[PDB]
Amino acid sequence: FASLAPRHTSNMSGG
Amino acid sequence: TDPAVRAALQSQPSGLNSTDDWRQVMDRIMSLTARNPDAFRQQPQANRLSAILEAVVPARANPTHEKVLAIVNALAENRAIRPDEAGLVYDALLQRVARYNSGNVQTNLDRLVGDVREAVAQRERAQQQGNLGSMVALNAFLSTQPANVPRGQEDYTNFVSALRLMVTETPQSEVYQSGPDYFFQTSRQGLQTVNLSQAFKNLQGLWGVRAPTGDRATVSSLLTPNSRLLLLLIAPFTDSGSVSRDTYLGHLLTLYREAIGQAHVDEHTFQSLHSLNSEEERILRYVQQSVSLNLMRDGVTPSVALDMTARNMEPGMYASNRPFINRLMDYLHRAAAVNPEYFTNAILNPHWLPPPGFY
Amino acid sequence: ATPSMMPQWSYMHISGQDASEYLSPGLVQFARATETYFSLNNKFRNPTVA
Amino acid sequence: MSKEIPTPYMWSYQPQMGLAAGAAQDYSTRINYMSAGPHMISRVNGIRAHRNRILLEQAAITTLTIRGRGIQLNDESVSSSLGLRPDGTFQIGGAGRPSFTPRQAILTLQTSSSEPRSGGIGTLQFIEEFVPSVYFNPFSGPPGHYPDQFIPNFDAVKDSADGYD
Repeated sequence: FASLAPRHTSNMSGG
Repeated sequence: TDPAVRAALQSQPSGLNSTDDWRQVMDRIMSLTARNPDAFRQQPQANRLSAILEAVVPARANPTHEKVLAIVNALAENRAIRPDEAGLVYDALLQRVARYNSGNVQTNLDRLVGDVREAVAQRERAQQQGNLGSMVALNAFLSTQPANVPRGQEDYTNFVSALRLMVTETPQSEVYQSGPDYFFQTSRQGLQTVNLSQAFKNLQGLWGVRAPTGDRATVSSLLTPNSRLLLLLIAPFTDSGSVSRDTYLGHLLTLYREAIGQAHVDEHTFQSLHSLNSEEERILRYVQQSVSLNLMRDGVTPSVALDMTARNMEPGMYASNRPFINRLMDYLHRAAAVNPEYFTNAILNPHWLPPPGFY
Repeated sequence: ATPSMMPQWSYMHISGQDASEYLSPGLVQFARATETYFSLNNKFRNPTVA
Repeated sequence: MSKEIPTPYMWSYQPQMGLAAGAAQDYSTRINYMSAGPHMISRVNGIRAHRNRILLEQAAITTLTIRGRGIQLNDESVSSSLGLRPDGTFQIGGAGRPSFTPRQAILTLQTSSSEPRSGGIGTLQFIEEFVPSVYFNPFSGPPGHYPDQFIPNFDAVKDSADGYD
């Protein structure tokens, strides 16, 4: 894996 | 077709099994041929008579056209003229002979067809043998080059002999001179052309002093890429120990030799015991169908059903397959006597095969 | 994945090491130290390879 | 330019026939250093030499449940379920369980062509075989010794294919 990168909760209230 | 100008000719001016080869015709007309005797004894009259009339008194022929065409074809296959020029020059030579003909001319013509046949064969084998012209050019160039190197001499002359061997051992390679230089093409219509004069001029200064300096890439830029190609082309030649090792030139040669080696090598490497015959399967399916039909629409007993099936068989096939049919009938008989469920299943289900041990 | 033109690219910073790789380490340190008031990271090219 | 560090030649593919069309020097990737001094000019020449070394070398050296065809299929030989066959009496209604016979169905499904081909080249093999070729000393021989493959209008057997017939 990792040979893939481009090499160079929301609810109601949760403030 | 064929390169032998005699053969590649004689296909053009010749019949097929005429009286040009009198012996074969005379053998076939009497009885002598063994492949198919009595063939000639039963042809129509005219034909027979005509051959015979031809056979006893042969008819003379004029071979001028054959010989002239042979020599013309020899010229064509030897790049003396273009094929259109061949069509023209055939008539040209024919007129030339016809307006000066004599027995001496015919004799010289036979001599000439022999000579051109030999010439074509020699040209082909020489073209596949090594192309002496390249060798001559290379020797001239080497005479132009000096034979003395102040720093190191054994490696230089060893390399020179290696180059000589390379140009000799691979035909189709070209050595020549176009401008004030000599070159080396590895093949006609081929890439990889090495400026031999420039390569030698550059390499003159690297023969006997690059051994101690091979470890540091301080002088490695002195090798012009053309000379690098020149060295690469001689990797298969100049085997180990020919050029003193631990030398930059020697190191490159050894590396290239090892590489090419692994490659060619790798490349040449590259990359229920009894079951029934269709006829017996047909017989089995017929037996199943007949026994099932009798047992289901006539209500007869299984033994009588088996008996009734047997008789209604084609006598030729029944006699031909007497053992297998007999064994199958006995097996089905004892199965129906012992295990009715198994018998009914095996007589009613297609895709059934006799179990091993029935053999 | 084109070894033929890889060197001709890496020299023009088309594909290759990143900006903070090929630079002299001293220059990278200097750029980090004076990033706030005299920018330098915009001067140099930084390649991205899919 | 220089007969020692030459810009490489890049082949052109003809998809349709499978042969390789004429090639040419690469003309889309040249570097314009005409505004540089000897330092960078030597550096660029060295880079092109490195590229040529990479090309030459590369070219020369580097040349139950069978998968079925992407969706595996199971395989059964004695899976025969409906043992009845319609004789004069029976009357078999709708039926059918599709099962691949081991030898007949599968082998008949995976046989190759009757006789192998002899012609052009596909795309992948063309990419693997026709790398850009570096021509070192261009056209240095006598007439007839030049690489004729480069001219697209040149036919191998009949030389110099006259365009427009």
